[PDB]
Amino acid sequence: ISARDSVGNTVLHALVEVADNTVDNTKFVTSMYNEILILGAKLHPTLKLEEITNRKGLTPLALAASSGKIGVLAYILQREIHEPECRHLSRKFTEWAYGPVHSSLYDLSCIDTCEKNSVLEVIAYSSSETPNRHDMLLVEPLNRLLQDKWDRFVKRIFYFNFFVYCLYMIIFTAAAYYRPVEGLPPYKLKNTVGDYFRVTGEILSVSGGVYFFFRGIQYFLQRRPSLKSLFVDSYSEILFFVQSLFMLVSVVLYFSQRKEYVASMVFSLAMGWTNMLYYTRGFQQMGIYAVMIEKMILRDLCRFMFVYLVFLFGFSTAVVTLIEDGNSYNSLYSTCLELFKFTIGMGDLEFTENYDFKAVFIILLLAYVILTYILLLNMLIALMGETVNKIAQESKNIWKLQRAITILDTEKSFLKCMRKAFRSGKLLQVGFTPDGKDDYRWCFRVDEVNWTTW
Amino acid sequence: ISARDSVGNTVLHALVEVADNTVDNTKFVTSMYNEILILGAKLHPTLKLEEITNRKGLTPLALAASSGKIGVLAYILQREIHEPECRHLSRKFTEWAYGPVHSSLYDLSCIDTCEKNSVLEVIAYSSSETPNRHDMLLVEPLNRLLQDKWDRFVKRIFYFNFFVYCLYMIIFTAAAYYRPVEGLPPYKLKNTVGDYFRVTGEILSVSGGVYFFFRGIQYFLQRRPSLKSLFVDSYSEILFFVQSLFMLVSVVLYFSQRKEYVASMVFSLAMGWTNMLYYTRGFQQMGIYAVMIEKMILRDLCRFMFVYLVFLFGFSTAVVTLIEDGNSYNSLYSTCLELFKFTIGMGDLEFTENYDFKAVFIILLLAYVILTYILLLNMLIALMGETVNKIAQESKNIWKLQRAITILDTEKSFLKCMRKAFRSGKLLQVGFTPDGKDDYRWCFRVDEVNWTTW
Amino acid sequence: ISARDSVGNTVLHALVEVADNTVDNTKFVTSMYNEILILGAKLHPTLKLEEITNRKGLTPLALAASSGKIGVLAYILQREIHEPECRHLSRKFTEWAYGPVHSSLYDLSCIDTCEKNSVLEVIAYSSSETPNRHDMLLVEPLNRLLQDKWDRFVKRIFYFNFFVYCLYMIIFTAAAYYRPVEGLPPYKLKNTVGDYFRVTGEILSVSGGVYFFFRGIQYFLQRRPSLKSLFVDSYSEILFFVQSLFMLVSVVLYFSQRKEYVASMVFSLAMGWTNMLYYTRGFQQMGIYAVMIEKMILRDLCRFMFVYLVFLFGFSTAVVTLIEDGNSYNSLYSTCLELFKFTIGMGDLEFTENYDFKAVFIILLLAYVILTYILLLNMLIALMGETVNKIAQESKNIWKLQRAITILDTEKSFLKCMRKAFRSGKLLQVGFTPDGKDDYRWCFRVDEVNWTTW
Amino acid sequence: ISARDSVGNTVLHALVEVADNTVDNTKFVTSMYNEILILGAKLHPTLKLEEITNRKGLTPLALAASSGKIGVLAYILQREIHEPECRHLSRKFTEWAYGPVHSSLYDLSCIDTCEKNSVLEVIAYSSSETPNRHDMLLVEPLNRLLQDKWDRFVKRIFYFNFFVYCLYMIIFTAAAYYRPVEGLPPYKLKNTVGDYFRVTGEILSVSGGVYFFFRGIQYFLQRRPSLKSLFVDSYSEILFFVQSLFMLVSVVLYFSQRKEYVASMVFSLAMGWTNMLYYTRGFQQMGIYAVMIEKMILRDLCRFMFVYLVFLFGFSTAVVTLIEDGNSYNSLYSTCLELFKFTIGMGDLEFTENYDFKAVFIILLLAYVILTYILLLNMLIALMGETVNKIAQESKNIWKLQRAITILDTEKSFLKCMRKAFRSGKLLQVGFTPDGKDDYRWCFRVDEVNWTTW
Repeated sequence: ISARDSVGNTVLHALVEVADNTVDNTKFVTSMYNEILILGAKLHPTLKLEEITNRKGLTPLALAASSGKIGVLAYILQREIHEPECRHLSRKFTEWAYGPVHSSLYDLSCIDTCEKNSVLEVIAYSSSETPNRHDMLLVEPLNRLLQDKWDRFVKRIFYFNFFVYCLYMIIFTAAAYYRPVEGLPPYKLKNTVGDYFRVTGEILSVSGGVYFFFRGIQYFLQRRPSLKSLFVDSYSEILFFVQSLFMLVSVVLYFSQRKEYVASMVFSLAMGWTNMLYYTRGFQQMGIYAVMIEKMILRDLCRFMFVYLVFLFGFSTAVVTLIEDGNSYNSLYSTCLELFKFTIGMGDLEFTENYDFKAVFIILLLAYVILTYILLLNMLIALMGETVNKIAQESKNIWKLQRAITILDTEKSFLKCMRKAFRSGKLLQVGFTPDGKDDYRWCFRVDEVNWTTW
Repeated sequence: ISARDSVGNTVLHALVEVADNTVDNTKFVTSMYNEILILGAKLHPTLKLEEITNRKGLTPLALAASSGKIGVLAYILQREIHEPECRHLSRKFTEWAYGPVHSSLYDLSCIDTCEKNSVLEVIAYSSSETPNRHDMLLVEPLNRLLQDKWDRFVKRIFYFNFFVYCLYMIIFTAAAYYRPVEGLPPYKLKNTVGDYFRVTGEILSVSGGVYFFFRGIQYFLQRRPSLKSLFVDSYSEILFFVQSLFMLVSVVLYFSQRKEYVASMVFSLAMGWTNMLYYTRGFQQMGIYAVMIEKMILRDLCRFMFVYLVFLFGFSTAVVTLIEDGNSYNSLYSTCLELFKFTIGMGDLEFTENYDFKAVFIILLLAYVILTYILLLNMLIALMGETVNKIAQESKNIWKLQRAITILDTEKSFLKCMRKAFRSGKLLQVGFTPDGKDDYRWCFRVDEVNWTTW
Repeated sequence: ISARDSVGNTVLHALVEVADNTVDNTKFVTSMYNEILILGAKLHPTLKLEEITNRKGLTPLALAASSGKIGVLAYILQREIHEPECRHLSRKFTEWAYGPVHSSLYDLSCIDTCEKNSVLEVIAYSSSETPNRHDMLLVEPLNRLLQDKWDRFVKRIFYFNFFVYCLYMIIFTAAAYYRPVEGLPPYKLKNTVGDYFRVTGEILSVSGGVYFFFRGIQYFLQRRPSLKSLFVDSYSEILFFVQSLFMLVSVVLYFSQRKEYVASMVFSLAMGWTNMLYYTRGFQQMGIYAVMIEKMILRDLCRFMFVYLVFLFGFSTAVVTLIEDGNSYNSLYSTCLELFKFTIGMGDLEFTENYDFKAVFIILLLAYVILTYILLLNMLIALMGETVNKIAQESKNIWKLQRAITILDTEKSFLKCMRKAFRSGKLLQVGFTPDGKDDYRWCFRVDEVNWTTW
Repeated sequence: ISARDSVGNTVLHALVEVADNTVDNTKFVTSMYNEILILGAKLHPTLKLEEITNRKGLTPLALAASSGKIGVLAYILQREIHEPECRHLSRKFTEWAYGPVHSSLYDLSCIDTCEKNSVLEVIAYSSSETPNRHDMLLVEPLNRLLQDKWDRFVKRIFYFNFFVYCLYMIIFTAAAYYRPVEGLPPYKLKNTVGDYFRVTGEILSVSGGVYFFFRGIQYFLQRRPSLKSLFVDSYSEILFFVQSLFMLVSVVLYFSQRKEYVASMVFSLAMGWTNMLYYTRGFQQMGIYAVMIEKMILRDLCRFMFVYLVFLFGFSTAVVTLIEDGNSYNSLYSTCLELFKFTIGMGDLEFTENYDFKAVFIILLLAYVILTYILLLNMLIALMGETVNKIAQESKNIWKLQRAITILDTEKSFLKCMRKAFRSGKLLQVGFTPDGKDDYRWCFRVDEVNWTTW
């Protein structure tokens, strides 16, 4: 029963690799897993079948979590076995019942603190290849465990980080606003107190930038994201890293006596403020709003802007060719800009007279207006409405993932401050092992009231 | 059966405190209440079990109404007991039936005029802690009772108050429009007739302001609203009070020879006109429209404006920093205003040339335009659509609450004019008490036709 | 069985007055009507029970049609009685069946040509008091009968009228465009050919105007609409009449040597062109579009414009009061206009500097912008979306009514050209009356294929 | 059983002509077809009943495909007959089953390569008279066959054509941008290298134009589209042809020494760029987007623009008539343009003062603004939203059709390069004909896993 194949998969691992998350498949695989587990316990009480690992080091539970098999994962996490001969195999227990009320216990053996591959760590840190990682956290124990971790200690840390980032952005804004304008950099210091404050702000800004640089580096090293996972998943890390890059380039140009550094700085500044939006994930409504913003950017703007740019460039080339210029609108950039103005409600239908045929010019402009302003923009609004109607629940699930990742990252960072002081659940005696010893587990109690059962 | 616990709750009070408004819980609690009531009546006909009150003075009916237990409340209000031995316990009666037609009577023992805690008074005057106070008024007797009170006498009073407020606002507008401009206040009177009219208008405006001041004071004293209930529920009272405050401050500044009083006055003026919207609750369609307006303000604008202000401030700081100024757009206020203009369709992409790098400026502006004008605003429209699709019935229920509160407040104010002349239902003989005396109750007849029963 | 009450209602009339269009009520009343009819036919074959009329002259069928009882009407129109003893009472017949195919006949006794109160005439010419007159025409015979009348002869007449109105509007436009400008009216004629054409156009325009005047008069006389039905139902008749009134007033002023006549004329002109939209009811898609336009105007614009005008007037009064003027924006009309400009995307936030406090002015303007431009307009778009989602089928039904009214009016007008040449259905022998004579009826054949029955 | 009627239809053809795609009709016709086929095979094994063709040359399968009978077509393509006596009549086979897995084979006898009327060719090349040609391709074999053809060889060809068209458009743009401006055409050549490049670009542009001209010609000849099918179906072919026409006219005018050629050229240029959108059908998301664009143009813009133009012309005539002009706004074109500006957010409410009555002018303008800007445009947005909600699946199906047509056209064009090298499926032995010989067919294998059957 403990035999391993070439890859190291055991019968349990094989069942897990089989499942495709179909209802019939899920029921059949769960039944087969339960039967095999019970039979093995009857045959070999001493041996542990779930502890066995494949060549990759993944247990059946971790394998199901990594592979996206929500049905098998849900079955395992909530497994209950009422057989007196083998109750140790179950993960879910009823501590007591006061009639309508009931108190249950969950195991957390490798949900939270498992040394190598914790299930939570595995789900949050996935690469999106899995079909459904958003719905995985919805199972009963994980959701409540994460919320407990959030309400206990991570919320205050997140709020502190948000406050610090706000301060940093304010310092950067003030320092950039009062930059010197006379001469070339670097600028000589003065005994003026305001100059000392300005220099202090500059130094703090640079320090924050290099800090974000190194944090992005360590994220890349630690998470070893794939190229796709780099493009599709880690948007915030990339944005913060790019902001830091702009700052560092600004420093380089500043000490290289070039004046272009301002450019870099301003971009960084702008992006910084936008990146404040990252902190909307500590709040449910605003986090869901920001998820919606992300989805709209990815889908609707991308499509609309492809088409709009095609049309704009075509009509701009036509208009510029028509123009003779015999002021100076005979430029592609100027004409593209003048036609873009129609989109923000500031279009002049008479922005030049340097042409030989007025009807052609007018016709082209009105075709452009009808195609972009009256059709494409309102069409975009419609599509946004459809998408909003569609992504009500996916946005909440993605927000829950984002918060979970935040929780895990914070909990890792503050190992030194508290390695195991903030540990979830409590150590409780559950029963007796068939060997006769006590059974002590790190359980997570839940209270549930059922009127129907009585 | 009449025994009381430490808090004073009786078995009925305990059942009421138990209910959570679940279907199974509701059915079980209603059955238990009916069984206990019948058994008690059989055991102790003389004693009254519902009259007993807890330490707080709340009866089971008032307790259910206050706590938001719609199921128990609905059961009690429409209780019918066909047992010949105990029919007095029922609240709903059939006066007669002409075949398809039937005439029923409701009791109104403490629905309307109950001295201490009337159920209507209790529901309307709630603090929103209850899960569902909007659906409570939907029960059969209360809805029809409120509509009868509205159609009988309160509608004319509401219309009169609306007319008077319109006149007041017109007087205030005319008086403010023709204010003196030469010198400092106070302004010396003249024998000109127009000046007498102006002074008359000023005095009437001040009187209205102080009246609203005192009305807000008495509302606060009487309703003793909690801090939350002050923030979340009493928007109109706050708005009228603030308008009065602006007027009073204007008077103070006017007699203090300061010229700033105009500022205060205009704000009051503006708010006054907006507060006219409060009178859309006498009309169903417009009241529901105004409820929708409230909800949109609370949710969609708040979220949108958070995000929009973040983006605007960031890009404004970036643009201002880029600007050198070597007119005078090198100000944060001016740049924020110029960028806000893009939002109302009046943005100039060439509002300054005092910069060293044009590409940076152009890129920043177009990023701002794409992020706010093309994404956020249309996104907002989409979200408004979703919300509208969602709040069709909640808005009607909230309007019904607003009208109910108006009815109760009016009915209280005009006690002197008619303490009990306008009382709902009529005194009718229903049957005979088990003691053999007549049973006289203030009943509210209803007519209902049922073809199925025959 | 033929006895009449004080109002003249017979048992059938009484049943009809009973029905409330509930499913149980409908089934029970239909069953009772059928039983009473069969029993009466058995008792008194010679007498006719449906022919009997109440004091008002309305038969049970016409009474049901007028009162809005769709269930009873549908039962009567499609009544089939397979009893050999009494088959004459049925209105629907099967001429033959070729297996899957079947051919049915409908009676049309008083659906189309009934002298006093034809059912079609009665439904189309209703006053909207009936709960559902839109769904009435959906019954099987009436829909197909109306479509036959449309496809046979009325479509060409409608197209001809549309062409003539287009010509009239073109003549009016051309004549008004080339009006004289030198002096006061009336203008002396000239031998110039263009002047003769201009005068011809003027005369034709006046003739069309007086024609529409008299047509509106005769409509009012004939239809005797109630005050409500005048306000709520006959929009097109009112609009055409008002256009004619403007034209006639223009003539009066023109021969009264006043120059103001132009004003009147232009209004008429404008309304004329808009009234061309009336001819979108000959086409399904455009007719439904125009119905939607009507509904939006009635509901969404009305509500929005109430609120918007309140806000605009309030903020305009505030701004005007703030202004000192020590150009000349110190007018209520100018300020209201400048603030309305914000709504069409042309608002200037710096349209005056004649004030003492800039912060107050700016704050007021931005409050106005946020309340009207960012909330109310987008809110309106959302509400329009909800309404569109709601009125998909009602618009089609209302279009069908509009077309039906057009058909009836046309068919009445052209009695002289063809009194009975264009009559629907054909005279066919159906069977034998119990007296033994032939049964000849004006039937309307239909073909229907049913695979299930076989 | 093989007897033919006057038109040549056999009993199978008659059944096919009978079907109306109703569920009961579909089941009954499929059962009758199967019974007749089995009985005929039992009676006449040697004869082939499906091979028989009507006078038009269409077999029952091709007849069903052409006529739009999706039910019969689906039955035939997936027919399975497990009777040992006659298994040859079936089209769908199970090669093997490994438990949960199964491998099926489809016949492709005349789905792909049938000489005269291939089913795929027939469905793609339809004239839209059929009720549902979009859903036809959804059947199991055709969808997978088309996707295989796409993934195998046509995708690269499509990408190559897209690249070539992009290059052509770039060459045309560059050549047109640098056109000579001094004198009249034709322009004398110069030894300047840039002039040689310009001439090369001109020649290549003309060659592309004449190529598209001839391709449109051959399409018209080959497909022999009907007048309707020309108006309703072949939009892209028409657009490319019109672009070529503009180019050719430009050449004609250029060598005719006329200067107007530029006009033609620019139009062609513009349309060229827009026609790049045709290549969005190689990508699913963008193809569906472009289908939505098409539908919106056809429905919503058409209706909106009818109504909007009516209103604009009416109010423009009114305003122009009011104007006296005693600059020069007394023109219909200028006034129509100024009023259209209100639509793109650039309307001036004070664009002239040459009138005698200001109130009339203001009233007309505000009526126009309210009717077009506040009602019609937002109404349009709402309608777009409804349409988007409605056409989610139809757009995907139409995209699949467009891609299928592209596949077929490409596969026809490259017959010379590979007549039968790229043929779908493979030749496999299926069984034995009743004559005892082998049965070899061009089958298309599919793999399907079913857990329920086991």
